[PDB]
Amino acid sequence: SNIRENPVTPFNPEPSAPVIDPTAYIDPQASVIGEVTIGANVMVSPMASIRSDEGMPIFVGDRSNVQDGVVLHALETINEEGEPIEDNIVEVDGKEYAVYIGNNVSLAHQSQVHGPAAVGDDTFIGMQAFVFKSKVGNNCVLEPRSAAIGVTIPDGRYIPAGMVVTSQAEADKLPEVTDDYAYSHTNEAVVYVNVHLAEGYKETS
Amino acid sequence: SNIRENPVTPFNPEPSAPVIDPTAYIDPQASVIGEVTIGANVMVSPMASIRSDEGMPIFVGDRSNVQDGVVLHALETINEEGEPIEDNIVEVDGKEYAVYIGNNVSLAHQSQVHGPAAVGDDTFIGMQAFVFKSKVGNNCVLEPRSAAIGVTIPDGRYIPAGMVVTSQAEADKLPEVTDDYAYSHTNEAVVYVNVHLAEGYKETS
Amino acid sequence: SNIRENPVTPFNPEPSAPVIDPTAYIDPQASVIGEVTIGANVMVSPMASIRSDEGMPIFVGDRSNVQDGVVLHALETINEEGEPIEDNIVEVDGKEYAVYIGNNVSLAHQSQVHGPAAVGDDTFIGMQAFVFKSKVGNNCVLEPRSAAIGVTIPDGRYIPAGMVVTSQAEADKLPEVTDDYAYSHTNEAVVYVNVHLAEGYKETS
Ligand SMILES: [Zn+2]
Ligand SMILES: [Zn+2]
Ligand SMILES: [Zn+2]
Repeated sequence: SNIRENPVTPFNPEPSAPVIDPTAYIDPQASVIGEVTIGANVMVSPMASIRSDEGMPIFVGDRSNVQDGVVLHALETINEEGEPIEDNIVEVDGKEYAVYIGNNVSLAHQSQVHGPAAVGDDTFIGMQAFVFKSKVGNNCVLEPRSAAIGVTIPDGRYIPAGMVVTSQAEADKLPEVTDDYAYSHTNEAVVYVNVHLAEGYKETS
Repeated sequence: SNIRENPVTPFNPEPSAPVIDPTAYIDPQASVIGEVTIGANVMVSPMASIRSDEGMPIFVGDRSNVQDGVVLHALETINEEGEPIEDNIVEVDGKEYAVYIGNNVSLAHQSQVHGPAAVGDDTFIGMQAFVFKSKVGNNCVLEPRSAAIGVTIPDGRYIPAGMVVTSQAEADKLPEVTDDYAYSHTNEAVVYVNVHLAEGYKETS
Repeated sequence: SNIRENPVTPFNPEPSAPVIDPTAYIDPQASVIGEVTIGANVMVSPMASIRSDEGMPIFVGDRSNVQDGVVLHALETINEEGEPIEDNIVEVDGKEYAVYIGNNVSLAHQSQVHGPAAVGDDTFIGMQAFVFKSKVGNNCVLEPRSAAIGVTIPDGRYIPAGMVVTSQAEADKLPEVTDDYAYSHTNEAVVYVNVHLAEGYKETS
């Protein structure tokens, strides 16, 4: 089976199985392992790997999409002695996650979000982009091949294609998404399409 | 099955199944979905995903290769109201495609070509490279980690490793492939090898 | 089966099957083909592809990990006329390999090491990083999105995130891993975790 429990290890005493909304579509060639929650109308495409086997949940909010070859994984959040590693946990609305993906988020082909990380609602994470140890705000755009490592990206900003942002001083001066910006409407279109693809693929299973 | 029809959606009234030349080899761990044409002697490796579920064909010409982890996908080419979105369609020799991959093209491991896009004959698309909203000419070389977004790359040019080309002014001044250039013979060698691998893998199936 | 022999071709007269230590865990959604040796306690994650079908061995040493979506492959090491192509072979301790991955090495999600290449013991190859025609020394760190092409990286150096190193003059001036460097202890932690995950996954198979 491609939907599986995580294994017992010294940093995971109890196996968890994924919690998947009945309206989500998980492609038979995707892999989803461990403590993962997947929301309504989510589409998970071929060759994606969502793997939560180091403690703490990976959460994927409603109407989000995880496209082909995307990887979601996270650093250990509980060490061998049962002690939570706080640096490796993100807090969102009073709850703790290893990776939090909000609602209406697009994780486009071959991107990767590696915990600890949070991605706010209505954000587009572009093809081959990378997010690690970062909080990306709502209504953001990571263009293809951009990356955010160790930073907070404020709401409504975009990172130009290929730019690797590693310092908060850079993240603070990112340009704003405006109506005339080339990717300002991209995520809404991708979400609309993927919500419809998820329902169409569900009707073939 | 790993070779599948696309689903019915408001931008796809009729499911299509892939058309695959009998001499092509599709690895059992690759995924090929929807309106896709694959030419003669093509090799499709493990973990590649070719997904044509948003309208319009993805075409992969003869003696081309789609290596491990490569993704081919495309933006919607017909909106909900049946109206073709012309910006998202490329024209090649009088026919319309979402993605056109020519003959003798190598899409090397983990690269991605996302429609609208066309890649001309005898071109090498290097490892982890990215092509989106671009036309790449014949006899080109995209070195590993290069990218072409929103541009036309003239015939016989190469993009140095890591360079992300987003403006036509840059694409126009790319260097030329000459006989002494390190990758000038790479594609011919890769095509020769992959045509032979496809036949060898076919003899094990 | 996801563990398979390579095919017969003019540059491979005899099929080889992988040699895998009984303590290694190969995920059912990984692919391992051909002349590959995998050492003790190695973890191979979903969607990884290790493909040795062009001649010469790919070796993965003990306690190493090959994470989700990683690709290992190599250029031809024997031409059609039986003649070894010496440029495409690396020598390690008196033996020849197409790709050599040492002991305690982490190949993190979506990275790629393409032969000819060697990676020394206790080295971390970061997420989405790329190594090709290079020798990476022991105790090195390739940060996420870095790349080494055509160079030798001395022992104990790191390549900052996003940096693409293509000339020996650059590789010679890379900074040194010191105790205060942010990734100085990353590999030891990742190895420890992955050795334990491999044993936990083995207990579920
Ligand atoms: Zn990880
Ligand atoms: Zn797409
Ligand atoms: Zn290769």
